[PDB]
Amino acid sequence: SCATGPRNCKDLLDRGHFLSGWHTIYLPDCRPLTVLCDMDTDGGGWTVFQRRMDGSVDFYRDWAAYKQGFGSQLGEFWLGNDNIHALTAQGSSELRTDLVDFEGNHQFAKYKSFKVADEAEKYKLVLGAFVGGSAGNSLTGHNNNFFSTKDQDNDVSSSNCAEKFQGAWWYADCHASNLNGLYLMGPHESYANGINWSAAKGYKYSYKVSEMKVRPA
Ligand SMILES: CC(=O)N[C@@H]1[C@@H](O)[C@@H](O)[C@@H](CO)O[C@@H]1O
Ligand SMILES: [Ca+2]
Repeated sequence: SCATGPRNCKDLLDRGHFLSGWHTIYLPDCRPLTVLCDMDTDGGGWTVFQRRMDGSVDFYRDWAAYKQGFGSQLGEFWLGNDNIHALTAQGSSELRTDLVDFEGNHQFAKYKSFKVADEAEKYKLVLGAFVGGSAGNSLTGHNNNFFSTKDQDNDVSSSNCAEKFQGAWWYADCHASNLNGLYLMGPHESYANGINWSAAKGYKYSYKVSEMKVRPA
């Protein structure tokens, strides 16, 4: 039940669940949700809300799709903006971004706090201090920006960044990171429309694996 159940993946780690996988947790309003726990990376206990690996799932989707979530437990997914708000409402959550290139190199970025607001505030990004990591810092530039999709433009550009750049993100004018962009498979000639993290591999290289995840601070 909600009374005795886990709130997040750290609670599950503490209860002796040591392998990564899908588990039921209870949101602050006691609604049950099935989530992916990363128990292996950097001490474990992370709740994963985005995962790319192979380009099998189309990420160029509308407001509705990003609001509710889409994809597969067996592969690539976005957990859903309503879900991500709920998960980050209580206490304080640290953010980790894990990346792998096609040459086999693993890179990461960590932030000391992370929250997204409710739909009334367009799922606005509230981001704390950059801690470090081999991937460098390409998200601070997005702090305090609304979320935008192709059919709903909340960015700070006279243009439509989500359409430019073929993704969905807390776009500014327009981005330093674009992890929901096209699965372009390494180097690409088109500018800034792939799975890009500009502080590491720049605007013309699309990563093999991307993963975004949270843990109580
Ligand atoms: C993709 C994106 O937004 N790229 C911009 C680019 O268009 C230009 O404005 C530059 C100037 O500092 O800053 C970024 O690299
Ligand atoms: Ca705009």
